[PDB]
Amino acid sequence: LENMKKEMEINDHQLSVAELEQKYQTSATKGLSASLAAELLLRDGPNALRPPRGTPEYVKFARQLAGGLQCLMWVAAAICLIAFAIQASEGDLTTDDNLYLALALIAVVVVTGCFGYYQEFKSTNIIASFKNLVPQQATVIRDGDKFQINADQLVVGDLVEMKGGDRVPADIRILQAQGRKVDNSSLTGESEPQTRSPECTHESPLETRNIAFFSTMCLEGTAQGLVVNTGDRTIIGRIASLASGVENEKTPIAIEIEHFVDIIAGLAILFGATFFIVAMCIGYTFLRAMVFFMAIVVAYVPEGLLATVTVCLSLTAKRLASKNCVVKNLEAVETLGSTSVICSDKTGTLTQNRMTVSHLWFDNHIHSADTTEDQSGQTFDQSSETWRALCRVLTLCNRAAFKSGQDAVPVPKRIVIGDASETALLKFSELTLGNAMGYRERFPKVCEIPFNSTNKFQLSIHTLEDPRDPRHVLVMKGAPERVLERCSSILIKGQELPLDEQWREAFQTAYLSLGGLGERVLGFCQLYLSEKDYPPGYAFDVEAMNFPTSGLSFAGLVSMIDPPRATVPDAVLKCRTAGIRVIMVTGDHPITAKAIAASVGIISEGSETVEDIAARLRVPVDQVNRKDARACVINGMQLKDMDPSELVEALRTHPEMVFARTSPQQKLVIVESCQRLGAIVAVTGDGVNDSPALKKADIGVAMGIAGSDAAKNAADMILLDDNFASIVTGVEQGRLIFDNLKKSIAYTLTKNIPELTPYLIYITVSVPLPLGCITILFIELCTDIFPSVSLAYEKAESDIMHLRPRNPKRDRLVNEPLAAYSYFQIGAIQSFAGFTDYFTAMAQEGWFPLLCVGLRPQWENHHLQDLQDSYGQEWTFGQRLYQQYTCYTVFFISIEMCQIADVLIRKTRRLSAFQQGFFRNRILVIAIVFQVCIGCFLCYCPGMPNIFNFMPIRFQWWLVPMPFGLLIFVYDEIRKLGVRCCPGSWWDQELYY
Amino acid sequence: RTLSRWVWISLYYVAFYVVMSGIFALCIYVLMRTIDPYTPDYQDQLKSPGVTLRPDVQEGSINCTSEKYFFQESFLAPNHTKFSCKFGKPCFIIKMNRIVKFLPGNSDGPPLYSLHYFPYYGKKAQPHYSNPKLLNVPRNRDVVIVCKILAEHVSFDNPHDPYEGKVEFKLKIQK
Repeated sequence: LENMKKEMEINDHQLSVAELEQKYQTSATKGLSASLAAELLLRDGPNALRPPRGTPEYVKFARQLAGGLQCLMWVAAAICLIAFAIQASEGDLTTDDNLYLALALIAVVVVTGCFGYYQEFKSTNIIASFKNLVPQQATVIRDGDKFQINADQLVVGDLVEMKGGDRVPADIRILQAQGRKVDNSSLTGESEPQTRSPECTHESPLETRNIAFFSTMCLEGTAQGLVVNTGDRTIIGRIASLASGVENEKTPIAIEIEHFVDIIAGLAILFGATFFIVAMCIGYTFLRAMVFFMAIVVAYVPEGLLATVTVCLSLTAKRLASKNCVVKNLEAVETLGSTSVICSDKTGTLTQNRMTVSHLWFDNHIHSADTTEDQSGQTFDQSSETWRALCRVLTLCNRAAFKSGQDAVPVPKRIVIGDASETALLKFSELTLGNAMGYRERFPKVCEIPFNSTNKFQLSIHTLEDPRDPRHVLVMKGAPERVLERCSSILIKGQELPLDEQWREAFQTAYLSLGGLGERVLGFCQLYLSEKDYPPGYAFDVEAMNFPTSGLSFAGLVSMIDPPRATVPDAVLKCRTAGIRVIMVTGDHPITAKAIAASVGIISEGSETVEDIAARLRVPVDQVNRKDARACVINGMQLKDMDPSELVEALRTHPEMVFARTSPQQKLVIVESCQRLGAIVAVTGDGVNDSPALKKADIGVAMGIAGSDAAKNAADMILLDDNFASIVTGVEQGRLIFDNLKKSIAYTLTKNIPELTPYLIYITVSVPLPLGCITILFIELCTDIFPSVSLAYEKAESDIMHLRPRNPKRDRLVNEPLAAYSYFQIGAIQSFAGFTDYFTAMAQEGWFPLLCVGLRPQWENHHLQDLQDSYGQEWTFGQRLYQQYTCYTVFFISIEMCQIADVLIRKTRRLSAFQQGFFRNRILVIAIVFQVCIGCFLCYCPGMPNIFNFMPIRFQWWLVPMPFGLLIFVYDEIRKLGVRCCPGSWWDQELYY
Repeated sequence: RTLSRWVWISLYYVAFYVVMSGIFALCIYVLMRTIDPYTPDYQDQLKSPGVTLRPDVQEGSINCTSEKYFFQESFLAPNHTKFSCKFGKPCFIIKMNRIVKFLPGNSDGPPLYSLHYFPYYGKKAQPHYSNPKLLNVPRNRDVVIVCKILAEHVSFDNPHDPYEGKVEFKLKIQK
């Protein structure tokens, strides 16, 4: 399905024209016959993209109700429902119990579902911003008369004609043109117009002059070419089919949770059935034994839990929204904390996407301007005579002009009508020199000979401002070797001097060096036209040379380059420290790509590829060993040729890599290669070129402003800000939470034990039920909720950025050691704290504990009005029931009291409460108070005895569990201490979360 | 999965669950020490007495007469055992739920307590204390009869304990 597209394309571009004609069965001049055009559509079928199959049915909502977890609550709700049904064999009470519970359950599925769904109901939308980029009609030649037709009609074979300002409708073989230039950013990610011509320039079809591609727009000129490729056949539409209908897949957090439900269902079920077989020894039949199995669901399943994790995720997410980091998906909050490798697009992602000057050579010395946006470097030289006379030519011999739109924004930043080179010069001179308009004003421009392709140099004659002269100055610029041929002298400092042979090299010398940088080089010279040959008035003759072209005064050289946003190089190095690998992936050429890699730190100083080594080392390329060359840079042309098992090895082999001149599929290939590796990749990209990649990445981040519509739809996240830094913050926002979530799990789960044990003791001991199903819902739904959520505020026990990425399979979110801790140890202290309160309330009433055993059948027996307590007093049904209802309420409180300790303990895994401070978390302290106040309400406030069977407690009753809460604080406090400092052994490797 | 150490997990739980059950007993046994052998700390639950009947769903002692409360003394161990008093259309014996130091006070439907017993001393203080006829000419129908006790000390709770100072039952003699 998806594979074939991964390979590069294979072409026809140095087929001859007639030949092409005879393949397609088409006429060059006259074009397809209307007849033949139609027949060729039905065979091929339109020139259009297939309705983004994957049409997520609004019904999706329902994907949320299910999941795995919601499934444990549905099973559970449905188990409650079946038990109520099974009751129905008699006369039963479940009218308040079992049906209420199974409702509380499904209601917790539904609700949590709707929350999640809502929040999620904000992001989707890709194929929508992708076909916000489609021409409409086109002008085909058929029979031999042309005619703009609906695009979709176009086929393979037909003659098409494109002029400046159109979209190429389909892939096309250029038969005829001229001056036609095209924009091929869609393929390269690079906007500078490329020339089309009827001869094949090169082997690579992506490279030849003769093919023009769909998803591209003809920039200027005019041209005709034969449709090689229509619809989803074109180079691009392959790239198309290769994305949207991409499959999102599970997150890690989502996976850790489904693992969690796996350990949970694993105990719930194994105690639930074990409560069957024990039951059955005792003297319960199939009837009763079955009842308890399913009864054993609620104690086990934290109802509690789904909503806490979401609130916790939600809460973290609105700290990040404040960070100017938006998050579309709740699950995304964690992810970040796993990203191994980042595949980043260069242009507009890493880089500002712009251009500028670099340095000048004048005065025989190489000069390094400042290329940075908000210009953080140093002013290189203002003093020289040489410099101004250079500054003069740069401002005058220049046709460019800044847009009105602008005086507000800074000079680097404002848009300029003209070619890239001349805008550079204008900005340079605008920034160091003063207003350019001032200068041009001043030295009015008499006559000028525009930059020909021929001359390869542009000149102007200006009347000099110095009023005392207003004579004529000649300024020129253009190919460095063409300027020189052009000179007799050099302005070295202030004076001229004889372009000896020595300065012919020095120059020669600067030229070659600045070339190397991968910088564009221009040459500048000028001439003080002798007044006594050119009278004040004189005609010049841009026509033919009535003035001197030769023996001029070589002024100096200017070059240029390109830099990246500001935060990037830093943003890069944090990541590596994070121990993530960064990989550049660009459409752009290799000199540039590498220079940036070196700037940002993807490539680290004297890291080396094999071709750098060959240089210093003076040696070939072979007798270099590839191994030595940590770094790599691989040009797409070479990438095409390799098998995916040669890609994988490059990928192991090098720690700093640069894939340049890559096509979109290739960007796609790389990302897949990295994933075969089983590494989590983030693709960071701005363009339509980056679409498949982005679509392919575990997480696709798009620059908000710059980013094509296409990358944005493709992407999971968007850096509104363009702020690359945000990517580091994004990676951190997915660790802390991870740990704090375990604390809240440990916290919640602990309570489960004090909740289960009463029921079991009930069936085993034959005592009056200590704690009721309604009581339980107050603890999970109510009291536990603030304190659980409360954990998300907890800080770092250690500098988290310091440790390596978690190995996903090895270190789960919920592991045995949490269960043990929660169930086996802490919990269990809580249970006793609970049971204590039960004996105290009954004992006080007259029912001593010894007499309690085997009572339940008399105590539950509705007909004995008579029940004799230890003292001898007789209690009615109702009166002994109020007493048991009071216990239920006390037990409920016990747990909260014990939960206070559990809260404090759960605030730290390793660290004592003392180093941490259990203190600075304000949210947690609010949970202790907003959970006691709840308890006290359920107990105190009238109505509560009838509605929720909660009875008022005496002051004494509160303090029963207090020895139990204290012991928990202490017990854990001691355990950690003892962890901290045997870090290798036993406490740590059983209890440490 | 410990392939050794289980051992380090066994010695552990045996002298830590151990430790935890010897603290828990610790607190039960403190709590039990602060309660009277003879009377409960809170009588409140039992506050108004209920009425219950036998209808399953003496020598020693002292001859008495219908009279005023017979106080026995304090609720204390140093007088031996506090001396108690004596006493085809089915028979239903009603009785008033004991409660320690309580003094009850006193000084047409289809066809169909003597103070001297109180206070009740409570079982430690009085082992064999004994606490204190629908001849109807309708057979062949299910009658409902509510019997109830009156007094200042006695309250009913229509909404709750229907037992509280009353009964509700449904005889039936089919002959």
